[PDB]
Amino acid sequence: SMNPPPPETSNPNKPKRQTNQLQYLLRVVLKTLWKHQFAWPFQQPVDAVKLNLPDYYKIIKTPMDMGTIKKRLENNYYWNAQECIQDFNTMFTNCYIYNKPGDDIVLMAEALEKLFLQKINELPTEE
Ligand SMILES: CCn1cnc2c1c(=O)[nH]c(=O)n2C[C@H]1CC[C@H](CNS(=O)(=O)c2ccc(OC3CCOCC3)c(F)c2)CC1
Repeated sequence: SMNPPPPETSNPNKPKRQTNQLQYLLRVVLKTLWKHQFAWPFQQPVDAVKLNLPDYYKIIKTPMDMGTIKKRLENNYYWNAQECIQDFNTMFTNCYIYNKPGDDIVLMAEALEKLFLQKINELPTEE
């Protein structure tokens, strides 16, 4: 089958902004999760062909991955922290929807989500 095009990371028609919360999401949250030994399956869009994940894009219609989030933060794509947090939550939810409970990738996502929630607990107030 074919993969879909990846999510956009910049759009010249969408307003762009940098806030200190978004800078924390890039410099602290994303960086912490990215280096985690479990992060690699989440660093790029699912290539369903090459991963032989059957029906991935029949089931997952809102794909999201940390590479996309990283590029969106780097391009000031998000207007607020809620939009960025939603993308992390979509990434985790997709993994929990497509995969069987107790699969290794689910346990990996749960570990990353636990760390994510730890880092978001200390999100700074807006400056
Ligand atoms: C997220 C999108 N995506 C990308 N690849 C995807 C998916 C998707 O949604 N479902 C998919 O199936 N895949 C393929 C898999 C293939 C296997 C790969 C893990 N292999 S591993 O790094 O060698 C490894 C790590 C940790 C292990 O054990 C610990 C023990 C306690 O806690 C955590 C587990 C372990 F035994 C083996 C994980 C992706």
